[PDB]
Amino acid sequence: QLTEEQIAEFKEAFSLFDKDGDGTITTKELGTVMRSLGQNPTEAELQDMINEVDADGNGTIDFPEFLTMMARKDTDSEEEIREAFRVFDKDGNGYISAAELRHVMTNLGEKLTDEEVDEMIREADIDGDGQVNYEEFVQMMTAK
Ligand SMILES: CC[C@]1(O)C[C@@H]2CN(CCc3c([nH]c4ccccc34)[C@@](C(=O)OC)(c3cc4c(cc3OC)N(C)[C@@H]3[C@]45CCN4CC=C[C@@](CC)(C[C@@]36OC(=O)N(CCCl)C6=O)[C@H]45)C2)C1
Ligand SMILES: [Ca+2]
Ligand SMILES: [Ca+2]
Ligand SMILES: [Ca+2]
Ligand SMILES: [Ca+2]
Repeated sequence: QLTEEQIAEFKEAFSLFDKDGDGTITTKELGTVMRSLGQNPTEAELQDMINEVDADGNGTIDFPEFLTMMARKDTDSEEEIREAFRVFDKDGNGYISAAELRHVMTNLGEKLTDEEVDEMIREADIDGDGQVNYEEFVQMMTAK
């Protein structure tokens, strides 16, 4: 079984995509999340993304399909991660600061405590400057 904290983290993640809270993720919803991350997918591209994990074949992503999508770098290519790094690196100085990380996560719909932002940074920060450079960001986004 999961812990409830695990389930909660999964629900939070899902909630970021399922904006209207009807329990499914549409191409519309997937598209607004991808765009928020600096991408510009086509309707057809979004539908393909959904198709890959659409096990019940209803055209949208439900919770369990979302979990499988989560567990599975075609998406998360270099283009996509550079675009995402840009979103996070708000002043364009080449480093994601704690302030920038927190801000952006909040913008995306995630609400992080100071401890969580701290930990996120610390677990990503290889060279110990308290900031996340591009290569660190890559590892952080493709972790697990
Ligand atoms: C390079 C472009 C990119 O879109 C960038 C992200 C990942 N991916 C694929 C999309 C994605 C994100 N979240 C998902 C959940 C399920 C399926 C796909 C996704 C995606 C997103 O947009 O969230 C809505 C994402 C995923 C992760 C993320 C941040 C993040 O952006 C907000 N982390 C800090 C990780 C993580 C990335 C690494 N990891 C693999 C396994 C689990 C988690 C998923 C919950 C754990 C993570 O760690 C963590 O503490 N949290 C919560 C605090 Cl934020 C996380 O979300 C994800 C967007 C590539
Ligand atoms: Ca929905
Ligand atoms: Ca489905
Ligand atoms: Ca910066
Ligand atoms: Ca660093």
